Amino acid sequence: ENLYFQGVQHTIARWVDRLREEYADAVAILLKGSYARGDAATWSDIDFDVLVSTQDVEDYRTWIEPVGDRLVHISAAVEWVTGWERDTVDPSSWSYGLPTQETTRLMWAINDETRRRLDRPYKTHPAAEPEVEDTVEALGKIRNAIARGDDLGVYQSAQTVAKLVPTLLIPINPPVTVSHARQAIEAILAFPRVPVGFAADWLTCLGLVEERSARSTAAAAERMVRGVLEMLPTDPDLLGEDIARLMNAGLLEKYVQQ
Amino acid sequence: ENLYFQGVQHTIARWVDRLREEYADAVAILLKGSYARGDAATWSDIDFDVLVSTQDVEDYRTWIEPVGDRLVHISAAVEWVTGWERDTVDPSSWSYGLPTQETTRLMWAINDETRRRLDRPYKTHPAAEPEVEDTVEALGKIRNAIARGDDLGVYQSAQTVAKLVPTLLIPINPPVTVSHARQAIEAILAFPRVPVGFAADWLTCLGLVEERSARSTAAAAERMVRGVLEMLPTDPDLLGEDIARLMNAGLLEKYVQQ
Repeated sequence: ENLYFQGVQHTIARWVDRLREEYADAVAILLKGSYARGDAATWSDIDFDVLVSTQDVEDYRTWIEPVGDRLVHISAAVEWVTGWERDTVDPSSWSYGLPTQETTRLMWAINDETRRRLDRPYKTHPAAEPEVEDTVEALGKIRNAIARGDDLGVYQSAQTVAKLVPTLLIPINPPVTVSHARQAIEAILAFPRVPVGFAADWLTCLGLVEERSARSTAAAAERMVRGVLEMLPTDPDLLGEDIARLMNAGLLEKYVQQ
Repeated sequence: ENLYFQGVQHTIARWVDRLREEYADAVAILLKGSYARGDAATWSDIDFDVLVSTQDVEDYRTWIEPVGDRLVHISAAVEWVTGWERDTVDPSSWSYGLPTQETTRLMWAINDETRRRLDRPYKTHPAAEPEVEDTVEALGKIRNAIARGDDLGVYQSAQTVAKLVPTLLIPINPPVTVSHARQAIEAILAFPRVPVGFAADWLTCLGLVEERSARSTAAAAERMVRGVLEMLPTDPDLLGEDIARLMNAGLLEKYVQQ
């Protein structure tokens, strides 16, 4: 409803001043999340970052505030400005390893130098590093769980495989970044260079499907892992020295197939 | 098979001495995971922590080694001893937030003082803090996804709810005993103080089930979140000051129910 969303827009404007007046050490206030992206819906939160000059500060504030006859959830992450700026070097936790553009809309800054540095459309994060070993380890756990008839073990370790395989596909696919978790699913399903079965198998292993069995899930995991390992260049800086050597020696393949 | 597992036992002993030779700065070597617990199976890896006296070493080694007519996957996490000891203060990433007893079997140490300090049956890790706000946010995302007919969005955000709920239940349940990820599932399913429908609903939301729909998943998430929230004590030390105040004011309930 237009009145609700106009109301939220007004709440956002009011909150900028409220945050300034509460945090004397604030140097910048940025809108984040759904309302920063322009894709919010009824239950979306209003998210702010409040960057302060006070070192090693890290608090999380929550409000629940009336907008007409509704209540909206407001969150503010209060953080040392420098620590906030530095986390651009760390991969996001929510993108299945994909590099991200964490949407930022600067609402207020204390001075010209700060405002210039922080008036950007997003903060970037790099891709997570490939985890070949942990992928293979998880496939072994799936095999063990099948052998002992432990369906939950198969489902759980298949989720591990599904969380790690995108780290392996990222380097061999065209570059893609995402701004939120739901889009990470879209981007990964869209990868053009993937092993046989991938799109369907990835959802099966991640446990984002209507129906599956332990047998069908293990088979999906097998296809993904066997498939992706065949598609990687033997680059020791990308995959690890031991891993690249084991691949060239034919040992990784022999281990998987024995 | 007996012959294989006997061979693995001999391999483990041999490898500890190989690692001692390779890492002249080693002070302790510990066996981890399934072979340390004594519950290994065919595809289990031999996992070592190699603790060294050199600061800021952090390497991950992999070997694939013959044991009779099979190949076994061996791993070694090579880490500064002090860094490894210190991480007992950090929650585990693999336990859905539950405190852990990370199994360790000391296979060698450089002197008796190091043995006295490090020869323990496990290294503990504390529970992750309750995340009330993020749980509510995820439920909101489920609602938004239902509203737009995005089944994958429902399944994805229901996983978020499921990953966060055990953190809420920890403080109202007796302490749990968890040494590996599969046992974390067993412990959570066994929590005595839980809302109606919990064990089934938790598996449904995590995705670890044979059959579900967007409708049934959302209904499970609603039951679980509403159920857990009404069981939480409104303790600011536990949940955070704002969250406790909002719950006491009835605002969180009003928000969820509106």
